[PDB]
Amino acid sequence: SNPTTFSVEAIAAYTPVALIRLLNASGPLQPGHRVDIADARSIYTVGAAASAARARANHNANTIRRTAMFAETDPMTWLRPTVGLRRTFNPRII
Amino acid sequence: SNPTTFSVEAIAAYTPVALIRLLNASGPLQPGHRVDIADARSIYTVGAAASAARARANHNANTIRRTAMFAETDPMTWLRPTVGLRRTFNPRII
Amino acid sequence: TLDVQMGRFMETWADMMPHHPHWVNEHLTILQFIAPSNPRLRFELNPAFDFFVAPGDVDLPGPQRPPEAMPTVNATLRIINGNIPVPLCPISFRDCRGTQLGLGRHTMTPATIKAVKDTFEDRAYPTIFYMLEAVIHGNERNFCALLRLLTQCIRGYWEQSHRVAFVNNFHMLMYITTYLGNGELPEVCINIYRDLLQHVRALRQTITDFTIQGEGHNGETSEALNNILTDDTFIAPILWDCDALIYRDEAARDRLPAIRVSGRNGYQALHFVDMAGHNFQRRDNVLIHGRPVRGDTGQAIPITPHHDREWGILSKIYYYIVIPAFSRGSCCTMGVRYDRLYPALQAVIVPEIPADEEAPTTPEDPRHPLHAHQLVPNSLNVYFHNAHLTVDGDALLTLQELMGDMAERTTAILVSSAPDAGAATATTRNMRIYDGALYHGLIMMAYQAYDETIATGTFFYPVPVNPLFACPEHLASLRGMTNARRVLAKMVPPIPPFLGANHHATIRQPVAYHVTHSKSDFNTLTYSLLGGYFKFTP
Amino acid sequence: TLDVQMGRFMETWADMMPHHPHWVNEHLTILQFIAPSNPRLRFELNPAFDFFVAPGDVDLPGPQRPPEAMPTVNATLRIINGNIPVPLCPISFRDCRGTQLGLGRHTMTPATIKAVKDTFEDRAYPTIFYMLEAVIHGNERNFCALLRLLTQCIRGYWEQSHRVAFVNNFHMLMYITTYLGNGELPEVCINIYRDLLQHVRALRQTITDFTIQGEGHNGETSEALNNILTDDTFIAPILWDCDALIYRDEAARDRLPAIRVSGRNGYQALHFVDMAGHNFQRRDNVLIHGRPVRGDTGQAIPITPHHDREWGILSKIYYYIVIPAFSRGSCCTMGVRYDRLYPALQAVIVPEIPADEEAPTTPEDPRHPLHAHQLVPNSLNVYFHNAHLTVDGDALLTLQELMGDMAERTTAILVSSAPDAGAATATTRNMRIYDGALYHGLIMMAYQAYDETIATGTFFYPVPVNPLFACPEHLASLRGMTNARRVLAKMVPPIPPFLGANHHATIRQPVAYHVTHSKSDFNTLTYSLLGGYFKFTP
Amino acid sequence: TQLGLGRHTMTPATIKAVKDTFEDRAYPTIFYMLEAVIHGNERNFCALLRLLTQCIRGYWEQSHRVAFVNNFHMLMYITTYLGNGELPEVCINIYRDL
Amino acid sequence: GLIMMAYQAYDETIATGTFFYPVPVNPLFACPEHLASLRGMTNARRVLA
Amino acid sequence: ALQAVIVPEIPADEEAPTTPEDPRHPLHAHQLVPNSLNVYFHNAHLTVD
Amino acid sequence: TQLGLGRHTMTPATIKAVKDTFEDRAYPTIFYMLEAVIHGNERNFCALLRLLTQCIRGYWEQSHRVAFVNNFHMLMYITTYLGNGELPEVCINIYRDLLQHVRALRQTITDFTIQGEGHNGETSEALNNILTDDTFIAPILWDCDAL
Amino acid sequence: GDTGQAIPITPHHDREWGILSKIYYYIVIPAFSRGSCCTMGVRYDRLYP
Repeated sequence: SNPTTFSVEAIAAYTPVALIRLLNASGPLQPGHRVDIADARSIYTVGAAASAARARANHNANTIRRTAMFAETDPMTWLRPTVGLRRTFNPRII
Repeated sequence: SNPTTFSVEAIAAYTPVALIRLLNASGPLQPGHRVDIADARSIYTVGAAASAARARANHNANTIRRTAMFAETDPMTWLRPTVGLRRTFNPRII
Repeated sequence: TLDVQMGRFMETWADMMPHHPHWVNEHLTILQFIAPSNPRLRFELNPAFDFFVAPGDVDLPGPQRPPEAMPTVNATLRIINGNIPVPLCPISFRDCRGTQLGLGRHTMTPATIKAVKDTFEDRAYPTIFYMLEAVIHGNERNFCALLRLLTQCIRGYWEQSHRVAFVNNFHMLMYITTYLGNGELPEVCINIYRDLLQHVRALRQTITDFTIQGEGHNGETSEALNNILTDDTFIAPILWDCDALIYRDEAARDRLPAIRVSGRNGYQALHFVDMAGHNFQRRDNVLIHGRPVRGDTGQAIPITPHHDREWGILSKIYYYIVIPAFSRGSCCTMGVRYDRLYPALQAVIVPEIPADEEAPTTPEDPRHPLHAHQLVPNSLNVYFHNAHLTVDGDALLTLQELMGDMAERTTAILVSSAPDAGAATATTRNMRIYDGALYHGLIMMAYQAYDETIATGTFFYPVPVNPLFACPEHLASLRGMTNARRVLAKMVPPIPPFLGANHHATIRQPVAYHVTHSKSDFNTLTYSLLGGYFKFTP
Repeated sequence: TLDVQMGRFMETWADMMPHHPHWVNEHLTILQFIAPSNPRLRFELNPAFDFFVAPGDVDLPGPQRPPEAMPTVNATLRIINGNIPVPLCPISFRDCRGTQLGLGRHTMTPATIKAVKDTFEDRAYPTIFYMLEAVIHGNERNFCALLRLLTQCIRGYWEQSHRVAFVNNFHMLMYITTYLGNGELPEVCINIYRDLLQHVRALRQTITDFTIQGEGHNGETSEALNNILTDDTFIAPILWDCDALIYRDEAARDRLPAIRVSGRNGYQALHFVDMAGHNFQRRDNVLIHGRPVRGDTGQAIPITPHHDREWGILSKIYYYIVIPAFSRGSCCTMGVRYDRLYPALQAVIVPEIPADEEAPTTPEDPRHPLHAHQLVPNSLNVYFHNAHLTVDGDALLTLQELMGDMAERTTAILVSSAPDAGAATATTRNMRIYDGALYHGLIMMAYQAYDETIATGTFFYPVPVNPLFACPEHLASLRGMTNARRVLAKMVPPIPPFLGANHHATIRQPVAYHVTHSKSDFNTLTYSLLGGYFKFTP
Repeated sequence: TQLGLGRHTMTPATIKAVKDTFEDRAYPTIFYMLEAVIHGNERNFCALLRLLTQCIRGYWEQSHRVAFVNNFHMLMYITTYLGNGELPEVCINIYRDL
Repeated sequence: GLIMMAYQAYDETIATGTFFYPVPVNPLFACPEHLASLRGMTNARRVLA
Repeated sequence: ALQAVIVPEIPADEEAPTTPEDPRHPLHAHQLVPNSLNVYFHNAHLTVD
Repeated sequence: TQLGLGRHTMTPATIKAVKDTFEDRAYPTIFYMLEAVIHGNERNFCALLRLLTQCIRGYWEQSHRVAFVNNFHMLMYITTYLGNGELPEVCINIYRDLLQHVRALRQTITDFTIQGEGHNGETSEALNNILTDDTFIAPILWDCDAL
Repeated sequence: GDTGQAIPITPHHDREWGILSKIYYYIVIPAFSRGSCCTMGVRYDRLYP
């Protein structure tokens, strides 16, 4: 986080990008300054992906871990194959 | 239960199998180790179903025992005909 | 056994066949078997004799590795009509027997063949009342005493989409509409088994009216000589409740024998193999029976049919009667397998509740049972937790009224059937009729195809013979390889050795593929079928 | 690279000739076959040898820029004869082959098809979901993780009057048709979906009853004998799930070079954008293949058929079957470039779904995400409600437990399809018959551009492409110029010519005029599309 | 057909319900038991109005089939006593029609 | 006496013939199907009935 | 078999139960004893008082 | 009748309702005033969507009459935005069948022309028909684009 | 854009505006009104206040 220090766009920008409630992209820009630009877009990528991948943390206090999605081995399968969920149940752990 | 000691599958395994909540079959396996296997499976069959019958004792506090079920002797049948309780009632004894 | 010589089965059906099809001819209009100069006709012959294929009669049933030299000329038997050879006529005549056989056995309208368009055409089917159907399958049993699980199957479950279960099998409803006709159910699920009830009991009015009381012949139930619906030589794949194979073995007076069980043998009519038999890899064929009433329980009692001599054969004619042609034929079959369905549903899913808080109704909560920390992979939580069919507390837990009745299935017997009094002029002693039967399966055909549950598999396998119930898109479920059973099996699918041949008697490819080119009707198509089996006797 | 594609491909289509003369007529009645104002006959006398002008056999294919025209002499086989060449015709005799070729199994009525008349005519298309089905690229092992957002969407987008959902183009109905034909609604949408595949599924029943199969010595494609519907490898207008690389180099023993994909050697099998991704600002390539849930690591996991040879002829079997003519032609298709869903779709502001309880439906008052306490413009939310509805907690905070198919744009593999084999002729050899494909874009009927809710210059672009649709209304693309292209040639609109030239990419224009001229029976123009262009090839 | 030219005819609703119930095998043996034990006595029948009303009102608006149509001295009693409104509108109409 | 509208053979809350037995007197009221309620009915007698 | 009725003993100053879900109803789960009239009426589900 | 042997026809519901509106004499003047003030300016229309929604819903679900059908820029912006779900069943579907009939008529103009004869910067359409002739202008103008 | 002063006027909608508007006003309106509808100009000075 510090120091990069804060994406102002600009073309620094920084890889994550660890915010929520970004009234920031716009916001003003205003506009992008005098730099070459191209990526940018991808350094924006791997970081905006972290920007909620990390921002989950919570909402696992309601989940509901995954399932095998589907089944095949499934290291036993000799008395016990599976199927992975489709769970219309309305998941909140309450 | 002890000592055999606990089904890890493995191919011991043990006939009952006196559990509830086998979050165990998997769980991990992961997978079965180097033994012959074939039954194996039987041991899980008999004793898991035992793990069911003995897992009950209870739920009989709200049944509603079994019934005469039909028309048939019923060693008297000579001063009243026989009829069977098909159990549409919600058997709860509330 | 049935896993190996098996499906690697086509391979050694290539010591064998890509030369395509000769009397294969079964599809057009009146002419490529009535014009002038052809290789394959010197065969399909006589009103005696009924010639067909085989080697220089290397003898016939038995072993595995045969020769090739030198032989003879012919005959061999068969017992219907519905089927005079291949094009004398291109619409009128049978779904004809659908505009001259039924008049005022009358005509139709919106609500019951309502009960017709959305239970046999399109694309929407199941998997765990699959389980519950083998919580279902056929003889008496003590499940004759309780109500509430499918009670609430209803309570959420007609409200789904005009297309639900169970209309091909042959045990889903008997002793229930024997006992109670007054207090459980409404009037557009309440009026479609009664009013279509007594005109196939007015079909009781339509296969013992138009013949005959005054003169009968030769002692087989009745007037048996019969023909093709009513006497004492039709028992069958009939593999549901109890009367008919020893219908082959406790009615009296004709001829001299043999059979097979594709197995071994000795017959006693004993019973009760006991607790020491859950029985999942080994070697025997003796017949289970399991609890008797006016019989009597335990080990012993005598073995006659469960019940009488009008219903179970009821099974067996209209058996030779109206489902596929219902179904778009949309469907098809295989076999199945028995250690996963055998158990993760007979205990561990009831533990400790804080129970007993008042009456249960309507679906959104942290209570009623299908939820979010008692399923993650590896056992028993998405076909009774996929599809919200949702249920109640007493039917699927407890442990001393569904443990009881399980498993010892399908070893089985290979026929020499004898149609009625119509082989006495010197044709057929060892000219036996095998004609072929079942002995312990399940009930599926469903194109849960594009369907991302059954991931091209694991559990269940194929077992493939009789000659109506088969199915077109196959080559998707039995395997080992890349592109096999179809590009040598595209028009009447790939054939076997051994249960009695789709050949050796009266059966070819018969309601599918000749009006698989003229499907007159819902219905006129349905007045000749309750007429569909003629012939030429005294 | 794709845009000033615009700039150097039409502005050498810069200055117009003085009469466009002899192939693109389209609108009059009959015996103008018979006194020429107008050309169509000295490039018209018989098709089968019919012999264009023809510059330098052109050493087809190379780069782009122009000389002036020398041909040879001639060969290439319009195996066609049945809208036969032409100009004398009317609409009784082949919406005809659809009303005497077809007699009786399942046909239509009041609710749901001229239904099909009061949903398929609006011009203002929606915005999230038809882009939900590019967050992903088409699922057997990605679609199993989701149920709540998309489909609960049109729960709410139900509740006002009769405006049903999820049908026309294939993307909403058969894998995950093969178990959601549901129930917690009220009433008329799916169940009759399921009435939307078994009618035509009478396909499945109406091009495997005419043929001669097993026709093989060396064992041919009869799956190139009697209905090129049925074989594999054609791949109808617009491009879908994975088997390409292995139906044209693992089918049989006579196949020989010509193929492309943009660039250099073939394609070489490195591996698949998963956790090792920056390939979004750079130049042309990667070819991703698959990475199952039942998978583990290795280097190349191996050759055999994916899914294989059924799902190939029926789904891509509405490409011939359903839409632009009771339509009168609205569905309009384009490929993409992949950025306003693959680099930009944010904003992160709500509180949690509140702490530790339930989730019912009804819509009222202020605290929320789909509430403007999270909706001014920037997220997905005020964005989202132009219409009348609600949202939830695990199905939109979504973008962080499924998304990650970011991407670049819209690929492909160019190549030259191969000889007709024994009917015969070959020795004039070098001029082979290519045929195309393309695999990440869209289609669209009619919408709103004189203009007040949606953008330009981020995520859309014209295409006029794959011939059987007729689209009069995309008047809105790309500015700074004259008055040139809407009131000088309403004769000739745009295409280009190579992923195919619908010369070389020859699909039809049938539905075009007569979908700007054809109406008596709401289903008979379909009758003009299943007996219009089959093979009589040899 | 000639005899019944202008005479009274049965409306199709009663024909359908009657056909179902004679056709029926729902007919609970409790109904046969009651019919046998009552044995067509006015004093016996007129004692059991409440139970019979519950019986018929039940069996009808839950299967739309007419009960007790077997014995003649059952529909006379029903039409004479349970005709003023104890039964629903449709049932007494069917009985009156017979 | 009594008249049964239709006969079900397979009903087991009442053993067959517990309460009612067939006594048909008319050609109109003949019941080749109801005779299963008779105690001790064999194959020949019903099928000849 | 017609003499076995299992009507309960309602307390005085109490309303007669109507729905069969309460234990005081004669058709309720609790008061269905085998081989009675109540098993007949529930084996025909006639909601009676 | 020969021209529209099978072109899109208007379902009887939309015909009845549109006719009933056109023959209504108690048509509220509020609609006229709003159509005058908006004067078919798109930025003006998209600002009043809530009020226009409420007004049309109120006017229809009391007398089954479609409103704002007089102006081509007014049934149109409605049948583009207040056609999304602000309004119930018959309201918009009426607007929509109307406009479908309009486009079927346009396709009908495209019927009987011979594309082919564009002389002196004039389309074959405008040389054939008049409704597709650009020189001829609508009876009332809201914007200067037509000129 | 910027409204501005030097920026010249551009059509709000493309040419199909003219065709559709003309077809509507000259066919659909007269077909329904049947010569009862009348065209008028407004009094903005008396409306806006």
